[PDB]
Amino acid sequence: PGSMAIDPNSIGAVTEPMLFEWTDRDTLLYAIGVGAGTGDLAFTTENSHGIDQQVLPTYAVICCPAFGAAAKVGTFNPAALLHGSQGIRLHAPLPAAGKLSVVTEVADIQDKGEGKNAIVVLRGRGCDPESGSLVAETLTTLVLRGQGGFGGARGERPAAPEFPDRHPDARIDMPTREDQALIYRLSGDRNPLHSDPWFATQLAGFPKPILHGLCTYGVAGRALVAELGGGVAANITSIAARFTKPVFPGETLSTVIWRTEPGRAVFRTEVAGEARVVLDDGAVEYVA
Amino acid sequence: IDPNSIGAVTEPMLFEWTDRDTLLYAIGVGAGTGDLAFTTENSHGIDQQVLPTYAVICCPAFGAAAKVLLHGSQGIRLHAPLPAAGKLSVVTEVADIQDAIVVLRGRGCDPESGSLVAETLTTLVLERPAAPEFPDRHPDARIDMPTREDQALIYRLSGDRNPLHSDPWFATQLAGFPKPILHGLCTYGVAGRALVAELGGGVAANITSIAARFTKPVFPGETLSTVIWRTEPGRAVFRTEVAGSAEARVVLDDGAVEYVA
Ligand SMILES: [Cl-]
Ligand SMILES: [Cl-]
Ligand SMILES: [Cl-]
Repeated sequence: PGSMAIDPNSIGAVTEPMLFEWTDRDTLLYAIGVGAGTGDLAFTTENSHGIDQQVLPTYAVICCPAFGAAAKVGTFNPAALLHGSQGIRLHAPLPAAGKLSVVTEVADIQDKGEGKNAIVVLRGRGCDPESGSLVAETLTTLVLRGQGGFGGARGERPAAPEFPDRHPDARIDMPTREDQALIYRLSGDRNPLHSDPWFATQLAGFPKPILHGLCTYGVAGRALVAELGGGVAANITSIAARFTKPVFPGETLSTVIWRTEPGRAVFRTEVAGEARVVLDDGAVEYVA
Repeated sequence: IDPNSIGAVTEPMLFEWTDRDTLLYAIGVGAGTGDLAFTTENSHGIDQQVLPTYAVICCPAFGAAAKVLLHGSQGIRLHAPLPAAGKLSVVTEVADIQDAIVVLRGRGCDPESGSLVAETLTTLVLERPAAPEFPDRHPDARIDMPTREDQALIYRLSGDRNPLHSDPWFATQLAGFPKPILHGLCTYGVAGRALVAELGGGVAANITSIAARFTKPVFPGETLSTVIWRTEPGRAVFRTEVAGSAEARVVLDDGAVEYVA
C-alpha cells in the first residue's frame, strides 16, 4: 500500500509534440527570477542602448521541460529534484521571444531493489516549429527514495565528474533575495513549498519555504555565463548538476569552478556556513 | 495637440489578465513575503487580493493619446474588487486639454454585464483643480516601504517598457537624470499599499479611490514614506516622501483617498 506505481515497461514511451511559446516578458521575468538585476542589462532589458537581449541558457528548463514524460511511468511529481539532477544542452541561442515544439521521453528507469531507490530519467527535445531543427535538450533525473522493487532493470549510475585536487580556478558569489521565490515562481512553478510558510512547514517540514532547485540552477548558470562564457549566453553549450541540499531564499550561492580541458569545466555551488554543498557534480561545456 | 479633440473616444478594447499578472504587479509595487494575500494565490487560508492601483494597468486611459507623468497626476476609482484573473471592456476619453496639459479618462466595465468596475484619470504635463486641504498637525500615520534597486526592472513587466526607467544611457544622456528613475505609477502603487494597510485594514477592496500628483522623481532602492491624515469619515489625504540625507523630498503630493471601514 505504501509503494509507488512505476511502470518498468515504459522506458522509451514518448509524449506528443507540445508547443511552448514565450515573449520577451517571459525571458526577462525568468532572468530576474534567477537574480539578474541592474548589473547585467543584457538579461534584464530588451531596449537598452547598445545591448541586444540575451536569454539565459538555463531557460531551457522552462521552454523545453522533460516533465511531460513522467506521466508515462507513474503519477509521482516530475519536478521533485532533490538528490536528482538536471542537464540542459543548447544547439542555438534561445531567442528573447519564440516557440518550440517539445517532445519528451522516458530515457531510463533504474530499480535498485526493494527498500532501495527508483531512478527515473526524462529527456526533453525542443525544435523550431518551421525548420524542425534542434534547439534545446533537457535531462531530468528523479530519485524516488525507497521506491525500488517494482520489477525493473538495475542499470548503471553514470560516472560522477572528476574534480581536480586543487583550489578552484574561480569562485563566483551570487546573492539571492528573501523574496526571490515569489518572482521565480512566476516562470511557472507555483508549488507552495517555495511560497507559503504554512505549507513549507506543515507538509514539508522546513522552517521556511525553500528556494526552487531550478532557481539555484539558474543562479549557478549566471555565474557560469559570466566566468566561462564571457558574459555571452550563447557561449554556454551544456550544464548539468545534482541537487544535494535545499537553499533558502536570501542565502548567498557560491559557485566554485575548475577549468579542466579546453571548453570544459566542473563545478559546485555551496552556501558558506563549514560550507553546505547544494549543487554537486557540476559539468559545463562552453565555447572559448 | 489639436484642442478640437476634447470629448473624443477610442472604440472599446478588451483588457485581459491572469493571476500571474496581478501577482507580478504586486511584486512590482514592492509587496513581498509579508504580503502573501497580494503576492501568492495558493497560500493556506489566504485568498489572493488585487491591489486597487492595478486599475492603471487593466483600465489604461492612454488609448486616448492617439486621439490627441512626472508633474502629472493619476486618479483611480473602483466600484468592485478587481479579481486576480479577469477581463474588462475599456474605453478612454480626452477629458480636457488645457491652453501643455492633457487629461485622459478611462472606464472599464465587466464585458458580460456591462457594469462599471473601474475608472482612471490620467493627467499629462508636457482651471487647475483644487488641491486637497492638509490639516495643520502631525500625520496620523507614517508608512515606510523600501524599494529594491531592481524595482523598475520588475515593475516594467507590468507593461511600461520606457527606457527612462531601465536604461542608464537613455536616462542620463537624453532625459536629464543622474540614473534611471522608478516609474511614477510604481510609487503610486507603493503608496497604494500604504493606504490599504493603514486605512483598509489590509483589505484592498476597502480603498475606493486614490488620486495624487507626481512632484519629484524617485530612484529604485529608495524608501518611500507615506504620511497619512484621516480627515472626514471614509476619507483621507496623504503625501509620499523620500527621507532626505537635508529636507525630505516630496514625490507624491495632493493625495486624496476614499475608503470604506
Ligand atoms: Cl545584476
Ligand atoms: Cl506563472
Ligand atoms: Cl510587459
